[PDB]
Amino acid sequence: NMSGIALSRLAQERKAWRKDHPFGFVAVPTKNPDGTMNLMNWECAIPGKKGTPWEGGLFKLRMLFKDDYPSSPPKCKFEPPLFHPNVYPSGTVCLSILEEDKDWRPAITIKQILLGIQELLNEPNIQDPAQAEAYTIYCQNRVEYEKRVRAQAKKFAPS
Repeated sequence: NMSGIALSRLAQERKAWRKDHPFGFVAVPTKNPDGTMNLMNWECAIPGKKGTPWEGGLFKLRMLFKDDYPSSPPKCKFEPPLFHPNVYPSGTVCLSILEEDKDWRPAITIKQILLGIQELLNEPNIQDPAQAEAYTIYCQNRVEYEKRVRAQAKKFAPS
C-alpha cells in the first residue's frame, strides 16, 4: 500500500544482502502464515566478535520495520534479551543510529545496522544505560562482567 516505498527498499536490501554479507551473520525476512515473505519482520543473527568475551556466541535478533521506513529506523530487539548495558530488559537495543532524532539516516543499510550492533556488543555506551543490572556490574566489577558475558556467549553457541 502506502508501504510501497518501504517494501521497495526492503527488497533492495534483501537482494544486496544475499549478494554480499559478513561471514556468520544472518538476515532473512519472515514468512506470513500463508507461506509468503513478510519483508517488514526479519530474523537476524549476530556472531560474537573474535577475541572478545562475546566470541563464540550466536545472538538472535529481530528487526521490525515501519510503514514509513526508511524515514524511520527499524526497531531492533534481541530474542531472548541479552545481558548488556545498552539492551533494555525488553531486549530492545539502545543505539544512536537506531533513533530518528539522533543518528539515523535513511541511507543506512541492514548490513551497517548489524555491524553497528555487533560493534556495540564489546563497546558499551556507558553514557546511555538501558539496564540497571548490566550497567552496575560493568561499572562496579569488570571481572564479573566479562564472566557473565562469557557464560552468555557460551549459552548461545550455535550447535
